[PDB]
Formats: sequence, C-alpha cells, structure tokens
Amino acid sequence: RKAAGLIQSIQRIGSNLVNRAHLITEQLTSKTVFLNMASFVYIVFDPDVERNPQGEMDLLDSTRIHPEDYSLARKMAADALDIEDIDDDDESAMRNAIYEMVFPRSPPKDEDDLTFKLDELILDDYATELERKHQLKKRSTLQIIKEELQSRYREI
Amino acid sequence: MFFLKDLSLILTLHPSYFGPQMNQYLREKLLTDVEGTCTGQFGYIVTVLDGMNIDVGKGRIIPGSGSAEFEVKYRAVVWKPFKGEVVDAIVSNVSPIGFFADVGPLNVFVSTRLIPDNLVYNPSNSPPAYMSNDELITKGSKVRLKVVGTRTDVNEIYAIGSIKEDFLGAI
Amino acid sequence: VSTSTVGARRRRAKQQVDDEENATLLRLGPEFALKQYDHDGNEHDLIALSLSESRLLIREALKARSRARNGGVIDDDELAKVTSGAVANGVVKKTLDYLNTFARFKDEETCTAVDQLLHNSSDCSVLHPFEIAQLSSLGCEDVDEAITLIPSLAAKKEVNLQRILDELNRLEDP
Amino acid sequence: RFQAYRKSIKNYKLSDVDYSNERDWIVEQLKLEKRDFLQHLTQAHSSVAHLEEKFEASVKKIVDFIAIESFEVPFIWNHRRDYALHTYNDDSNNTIIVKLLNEDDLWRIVQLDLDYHSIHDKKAALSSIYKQLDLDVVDPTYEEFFGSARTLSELQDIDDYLTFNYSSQVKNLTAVMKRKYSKYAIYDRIRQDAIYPVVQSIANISQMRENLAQSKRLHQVEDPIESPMDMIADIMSTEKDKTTFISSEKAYQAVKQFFSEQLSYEPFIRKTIRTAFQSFGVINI
Repeated sequence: RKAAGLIQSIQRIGSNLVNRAHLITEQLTSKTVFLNMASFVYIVFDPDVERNPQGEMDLLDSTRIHPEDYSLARKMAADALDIEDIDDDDESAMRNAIYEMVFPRSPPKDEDDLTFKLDELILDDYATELERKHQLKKRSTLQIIKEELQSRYREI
Repeated sequence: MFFLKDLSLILTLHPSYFGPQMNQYLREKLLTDVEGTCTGQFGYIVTVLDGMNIDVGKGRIIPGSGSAEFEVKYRAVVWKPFKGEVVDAIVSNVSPIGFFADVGPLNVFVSTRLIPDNLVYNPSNSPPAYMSNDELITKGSKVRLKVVGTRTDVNEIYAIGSIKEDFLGAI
Repeated sequence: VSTSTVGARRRRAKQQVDDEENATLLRLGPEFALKQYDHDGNEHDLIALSLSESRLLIREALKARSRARNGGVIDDDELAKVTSGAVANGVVKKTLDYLNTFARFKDEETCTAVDQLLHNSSDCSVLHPFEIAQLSSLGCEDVDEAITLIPSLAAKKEVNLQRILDELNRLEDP
Repeated sequence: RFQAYRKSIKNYKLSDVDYSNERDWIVEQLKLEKRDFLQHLTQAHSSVAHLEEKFEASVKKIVDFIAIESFEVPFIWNHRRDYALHTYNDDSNNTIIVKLLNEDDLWRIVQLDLDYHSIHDKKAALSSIYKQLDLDVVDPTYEEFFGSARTLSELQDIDDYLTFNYSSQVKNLTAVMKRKYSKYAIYDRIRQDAIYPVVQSIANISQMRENLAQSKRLHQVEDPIESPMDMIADIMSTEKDKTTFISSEKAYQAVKQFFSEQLSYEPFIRKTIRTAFQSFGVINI
C-alpha cells in the first residue's frame, strides 16, 4: 500500500524525483518511514547535469550513505583533499569539494583518482573523535562511506 | 438426533456365490455396506439391529445378466442433525478463521462471525484458544452449540454451528 | 442408496412451507414424519432416541453381535474393533466416544425410569418424541433455559416442566 | 510490516517498568536460546572480560531501537551494526571484530518483543485479579512465583493456584445468571463441612510450602493423635447434622481427593516436574 501511494504521488508530482530531501519537502512521506527507507532508495547521478553547482540532485543520493551522514561524508571528503581553508560549516565548499573529488574538471595526471586518497585517512581517529564529540559509534559507518566513495553501489 | 428407522436395501449377488451359505454372506455384505455409511437423506447409519436375523426373501434373477437381486429390509439406528438444534460437542481444532468441533461422526465448523466477540482468539496460549475473561475454549473443551446450517455432499454432511446466543459456548 | 418405506411422492403444483427442515418449528420432513409404516404397513410412530437409549441399544446390539461371532461364548475399544470396515470402525468409535463422554444415564433401570416418567406422564402424553429426546439429552436445569434451548416447549405451557426437570436431575447420577 | 505485526496488539506502548521487564525477559530468552553461541564465544575469547555483558547491552540497545524508534531490521544492520559488534584489541593491540549478533537474531528480537507484548496483558490480568482478591496477608507463594514468572505456563499455574485456594473468594468476586457448574463446588462444600479441620490436621499448608520450597525438612509433619478413620467417624457421629457425607469411607475418599487436589495445585511441584521433564525427559512413540 505504501509503495503504491508513493509511486502514485511521484507520478502526479512529475516524471522523476530530484533528490532524497524532496521525499520530505514534497510531503511524499512521514519522518520515520523516510529515515528507514532513506539509504535504500537512490537517484542515478549524472556528471552531464553536474555542470551547475546549484544542482539539487546531490551526488551522495547515489550512495548507501544515509542522508543523516551527508555532513560526515563531506567532512571525510574534505579530510582526504587535505584543504584546511574550508571550515566545518561551509557546506557549499564541501559540495564543491565532493564535486572535485568524484568528478574533477581536470582528470588526474596519475591513475589514482581523488577518491583513492581516502585510503590515507585513518578511520579510527575520526571514529574516536566522533565518539568523544557526540557519543556515536560510527566507525563501520565511516568504512561504508569510504567504500561508497571508492565505488558507487558496488554489487553485493 | 438419534432415531430408529425401517430401511431397505437392494443387493445384487453374482452367480459364483450361489451356494448354501448365500444368506449369511448376504448378511455380512449388508453389514459391511451399511454400517458407518453417510447418506444425506438420512444422515449416518451407526448400527443395524438384529444383524444376524435379517430376512432377505427370495432373490429375482435379472434377465440377461444372471445375477440375482435381493430386497433386504432392516431396522437401523440413524443420527441426523437438524437446523436450529442445540447439541453438545467437543472441540477438535482451533484456528483463526474459527474452531472445529465434533458431534459424534459429524464435524462442525464454527466461524468467528458466529462466536461472541469477548472470546478473542489467543494464538499465544498453549494450546491456542478462543478465550474471554471467564471463558476459555480450546482443543478438547466441552462446548454447547446450536446447528444453524447443514451442507449435503455425496456421502458426507457438513454442519455449521454457533455459540452467539444464550446458554451456549463453554460448558 | 438405502430407500425408506415411504414412496411415491410424484409431481404436483402446490408448494408448502412445511417442507424445510427446522428443529424449532418441529418440521422434520416427510421421512421423519410423526406417522410411519413398518414392513407390514401398519401404523407406527416416529421413534426418537435419547443418548441414554441410543447408548443402551448400540451397546446391546454390538455385544450381541460380538457374542454371536465368537460362537456364543465390555470394552468399548474392543467392541468397536468387532465391526468390519476401517471407516465404519472409526465412525462407531466416534459415536461411542460421544455417547460415553455425554452419557447422562449409563444404567438400564435409570433410563427405564426416565422413559416411564417422560411417557406415562399426563402432561407428556402430548409432548413430541423429539422434545422428549431433547429434554433427556441436553440435561437442562431451568424452565427458562429449557424453553430457550427448546422453542417448542414454550407453546406447551401445560407441562410441569420445573418438577420434571428436578426429577430428571434426581435420577441423574451425581 | 510492524503495523501487520502489531495489528492484533491492542496495547503496545508499555510503561518504563514494563519496558525494562521486557528488555530483561528478552535478554534471558536469548541467553537460553543462544547458550551454545555464548558458550563458544566465551570459551574461544576467554581473554575479554564480560563479553556477555556487552551482548546484553547490545540486545537492550537493539530492543530500544526497534520499540521506541521503530527501526526496521535492514536499516539497523546497515547503519547501526557498530552496536551489534564489539571491537576488542588482543595482547598485540590488533583490532579484532566480534560479531555478537546477526540479522536472524534481529528477527528473533522482533519475535520475542511481540511475545512479551502478548504475555504482558496476561501478567497484568493476573495482577488485577490478585488485587481484586485483596488478601489480608500477602501470600508468600504468590509473590515468590510471580517475581520469577517468565512463561505463560507459569502464569496459568499461578491462576490455577489462586483460583483453587480462593475458590469461594474468586466466585464471590465474580458475583461482585448462567448456571455454570463450578468444578470447585465440591471442594467448597468440603471447606464448609466439619471434615475440613481433619484436612488441616493432616499437614499444615504453610509448613508444607516452606518445607517444599526449602527442599529440606524445616518442620516435622505432626501425626494426629487419632487415626484418619477414627477422627472421620467420630466427627461424623458427633456432627451428623452438618456432615454431608453418608459413610465414613465416602468422607475418607473426599478427604483424600481434596488433599490430592491441594498437592496438584501447588505451583512448586508443577515447576519442578516441568524443569525435570524439560531437562532429562525422553521421547517415546
């Protein structure tokens, strides 16, 4: 019943869904249902439409990363880029950092993509910092985020 | 309800049995073919009275087939439920759609729509039952039910009971 | 398969309302009518049987057959096993279990006294045999309860229902 | 899926005390069921202290998630599996993952929470019945077996014990009419009859319960100065007006059956027999 209503609402609204946040903004569902189903439903990102930075279609929407951890994924991406100019609250800079990391305008000179540099980050340190700051056991979540950045929806 | 009825049966005998023991053989054949059978018109025939002294008469030879045809008249005990009758029962099974009880050879199915609402079905109970605050009806529990409808089959009878009226339910 | 002593019943045009089976209305159909005929065609009354009478008759007939099959030389399981036919054996087992687990009167003399009371009574001289069987079977305790269970007795208010019920309860073995 | 599971459950939101009791019962049920897994984990990983304590904490957290936050199993397994696994370091400080639970265990959690939500209504009904009894002295057996009551079979045993030993009180509370025959009417008559003092004199109920619970002799069953037949006949002769029995043998049989019913309705005997059968019983066909 819920899937039928959801697909009917999506069809009435338009041909496709723009981003995961619209499942809440467009009154398409409630809160707990969205939180449960958030990471298991995705929209295929396309670098052709990526040209505008204002693109509502988030790249993280094509990953297993939960929407509640999009900020954490952005922070990890900023950590891998080693760019200390961006602080922890400049979300537009984080979005541009992900844009560069996954779909750089200039292809890397070597064969190691910017997503590969995430392997140099120590997940244990970040997990300990998160557990100290907000009491969250998310080391497995950080591992999953790194895996998703290394390959979007690898077959399980 | 049990009754005494005078019934008759047509028995055909093959010529290979035309011996001195013809009468006794006809008697056992009648007993095997009548005891325990279920006819929709009469119900269930449970026993035949005076089973060893039943008159069989003289058999008539069927023209063109040789076999003899016998007309056997006998008195038997017959049980048949009636619409709108209240009888005792023993529950045989409990299910969400309802519970099945047994009234002698007849198996009666009672749906939830004919059960009082306070007797909510409890599947967690061991064994699962339709229970209320002061009533609990499970497998093997005595129940007093009223037969509402009877369904006639080829050689079977299906009855529907109800416990939704007074003086019914658990006993 | 088996044919009743009542025959004919050919086509007509009138349709009657006393054709459908109904215990409350005491409409038992033609084959269970109040008047029957024996093998000699003489007048005969419908023979109902209470669980006590039915149990007595079935036990007597089964034990007689068992004695006859053994050359004239008690357990219900053995008695059921005497009969032939697996389905017949199961049916007689179920009937015996029902009768035993609901036998109001397991003694011949108690059943005889109950039948005498329910037959020779002046009030019971009008009672239908089905009503008598229901009264002796259901083991009701109250006039209101009996009337609710047996709607036919509601229209028969010339019956000493309460004292007859108390007599049955007395005769019932505690 | 949760709505379908909870469709039959009329009352779902338990109290905090009931919530903690549900968590404890779920933990105990898992410990009983996964005893082999816990034993193997403890034996292999003997170096780590209180692995099972962390297991209990993780089970409590999972129950909290499922009940309060209404999280489906795959979401928990894909985004909360950090709670389900305990990362300990060995003597070499190598990070070792310990898979405390699997998805099948989460399904078991859902089934067990449904089961406890079902039995919670029954335990509340028994509590309400006991409160309606309003005993002048709180029955020690009632408290002892209600505190340790985990299965609905034990709740049924409690109900049977309470109804048997307070048949008159329970019947009055029902009265506080369909002529259903009380199966305990004969025992109530025995209680009202003059032979009930003899039944007392056979053995003290409180002393019997204390001796059985202790499993050793705390008091000696004092034999009355006169034989059972002597006392029965004497009371029958001196109380012909009230003794409803006809013969002394009939009163003797009634006393014996009443004592048998008293022994049968004792929760401790039933619990011991059930434990013995569940532990060392065999199956024959």
